[PDB]
Amino acid sequence: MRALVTGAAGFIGSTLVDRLLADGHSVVGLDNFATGRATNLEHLADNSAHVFVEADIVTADLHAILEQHRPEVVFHLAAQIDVRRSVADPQFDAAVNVIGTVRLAEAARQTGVRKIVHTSSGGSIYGTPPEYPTPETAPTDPASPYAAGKVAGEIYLNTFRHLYGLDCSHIAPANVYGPRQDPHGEAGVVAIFAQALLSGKPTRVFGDGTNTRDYVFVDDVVDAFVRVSADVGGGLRFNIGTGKETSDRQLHSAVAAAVGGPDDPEFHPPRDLKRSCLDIGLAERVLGWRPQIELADGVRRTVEYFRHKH
Amino acid sequence: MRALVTGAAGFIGSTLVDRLLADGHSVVGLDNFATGRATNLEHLADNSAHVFVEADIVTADLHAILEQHRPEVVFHLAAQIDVRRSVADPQFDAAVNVIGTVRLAEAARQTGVRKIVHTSSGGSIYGTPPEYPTPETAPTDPASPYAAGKVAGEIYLNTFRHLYGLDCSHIAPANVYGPRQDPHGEAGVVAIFAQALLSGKPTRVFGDGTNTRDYVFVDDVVDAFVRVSADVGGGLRFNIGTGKETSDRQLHSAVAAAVGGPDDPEFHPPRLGDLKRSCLDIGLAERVLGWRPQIELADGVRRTVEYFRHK
Ligand SMILES: NC(=O)c1ccc[n+]([C@@H]2O[C@H](COP(=O)([O-])OP(=O)(O)OC[C@H]3O[C@@H](n4cnc5c(N)ncnc54)[C@H](O)[C@@H]3O)[C@@H](O)[C@H]2O)c1
Ligand SMILES: NC(=O)c1ccc[n+]([C@@H]2O[C@H](COP(=O)([O-])OP(=O)(O)OC[C@H]3O[C@@H](n4cnc5c(N)ncnc54)[C@H](O)[C@@H]3O)[C@@H](O)[C@H]2O)c1
Repeated sequence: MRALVTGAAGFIGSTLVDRLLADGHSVVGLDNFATGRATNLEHLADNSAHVFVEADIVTADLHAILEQHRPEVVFHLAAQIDVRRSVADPQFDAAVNVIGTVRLAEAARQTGVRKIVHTSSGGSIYGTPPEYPTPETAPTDPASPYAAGKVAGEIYLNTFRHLYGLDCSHIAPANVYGPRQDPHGEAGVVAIFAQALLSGKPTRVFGDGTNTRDYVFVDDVVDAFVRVSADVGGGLRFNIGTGKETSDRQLHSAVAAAVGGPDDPEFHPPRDLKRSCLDIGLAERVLGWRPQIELADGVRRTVEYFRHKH
Repeated sequence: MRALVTGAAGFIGSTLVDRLLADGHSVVGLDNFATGRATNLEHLADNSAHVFVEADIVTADLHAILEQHRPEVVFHLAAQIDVRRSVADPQFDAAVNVIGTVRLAEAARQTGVRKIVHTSSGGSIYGTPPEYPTPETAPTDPASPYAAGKVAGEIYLNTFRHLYGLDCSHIAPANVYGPRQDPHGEAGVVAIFAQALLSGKPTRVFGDGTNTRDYVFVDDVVDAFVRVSADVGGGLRFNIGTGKETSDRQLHSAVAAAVGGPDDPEFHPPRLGDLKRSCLDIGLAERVLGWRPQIELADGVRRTVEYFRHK
């Protein structure tokens, strides 16, 4: 197929690009390098099945771009990703995550795109639900502008599906980690620990360390994107996680084990959600998707990546 | 109370201003005149409890405005309201209805505002619901960009409620009609029909006239805004309607009967985004708020016709 990936210069985006190319697709990458990195895509310099477009989804002529490249599927991973930044500037977050998505859908419905695969946020859209692991049927209850914008994006895409029959599905990842993750933000805690411990710099667990997340390896997430790109799961969100809860403290230990040396983090005052754990049954039933990579193994893979960057 | 009403130059907005003033409140109106009119407010030139601010919610310094006026409640009625334009330009619609709401909430949480009363869209947010009349517990399933932005608005306000304790409630009216409604607008059919038939000009329905809406008089809607402004219904939406369905065709007949003359609308192609049926369950507003609509359609239609006769 012809694929276009927004946020292609990013962690998950560049990984998806690699997978799509490996599957024999042509891939157009799109990014404004808000948080992305040229080094994430540099290996594709002489790959003729890949084309890169520098564009800001907020202001670029997405109509002209999609008219030119005629993607069959648009994989939408471009977003303002930082929860804290979304609180400091909800307008900016909403412009990128809501307006950006709307502009893309409006362009795609006019240019013969079959499907948009949106990226939601499994870790934040549910707020604090009464069910863990959390199924997609649980009500959204966003507690940050970031989370609200992700929900709004889902809803707008569902709307375009009604209006025009532009298909859509929402990939809602838990806590994604792995090679290429930027050691920054509360998202990149695996990267932060790996880089710091490898350096022998201090590491900080914010709170008593009991807070839990659902850690899913980037390759598993990418495979979900590929699966859902088909004519399946229309207008549906898919939780993409492992359905296992790992405490902040336990995560440190897993990274410490991989790195070697001391497992002795600093404990800081609490900064946020106490638990996150996704029910991944729908993805199995509908897409045949299961995560392949368990935490200890994934962390070793991730630490291996950071070893060579250090 | 110190109130601020966005969309104050508009149809429902100017009516709400009047009601709040009558109840003895201090009122700041705010509007950019996108679809509103200075003439909707001109009777307030010498009203000493009202001040007007010309401002765009998308671009103005709302922080500064709220900092000055310190409203306790913000009644948020400013919006792009045309479904057809929302289809033609979903970006602009989202800018006014989502970004505008976000900017207001961000300003409000910093300026000691107690509560924002949002205006959702009872008519459109449910899309095609599982049952009629439709309760608030029915899932949202917007089928136009306009409807999507309203849903998105509710969600962001709920979020700010969680984040900051900036209280909110969502008034979700059905088909609002009455004096001051734009007679050249999109779907304000009472106003469109009243003005046109009074003038002996053509009238149109979009589709085969069978589509139903739930027609609720502006004065009743405004009452709901006032009730909900207190410490009640935090985080909740309230359907504001009558729970009675009137077809486009029946609506036209009602107006023509009041006006006199022919009852013969043109049938045009249906509009992208329009729903077949709309009818709100208003049980929650009745129990929680004590709200009930007083004005029946025939009565309201007469009140509207007379407004357009003399204007
Ligand atoms: N990493 C996680 O744990 C996680 C989990 C759930 C959701 N997500 C979502 O996955 C997607 C990918 O995030 P990531 O972890 O790879 O982070 P990332 O920052 O590496 O990727 C986001 C990319 O989007 C680009 N981008 C941002 N604003 C843009 C704009 N206006 N125009 C064009 N490109 C723009 C950035 O430059 C960057 O390359 C995002 O939508 C994010 O919200 C990530
Ligand atoms: N009339 C109905 O049947 C109905 C039904 C349900 C919901 N609503 C909602 O009720 C509210 C009032 O609508 P109405 O029927 O009075 O229509 P209206 O057009 O008369 O009122 C909307 C007002 O908002 C103002 N406005 C628009 N964009 C603005 C911006 N960027 N900055 C500042 N002001 C801006 C307009 O100039 C206008 O005065 C809207 O939120 C609408 O979506 C109306």
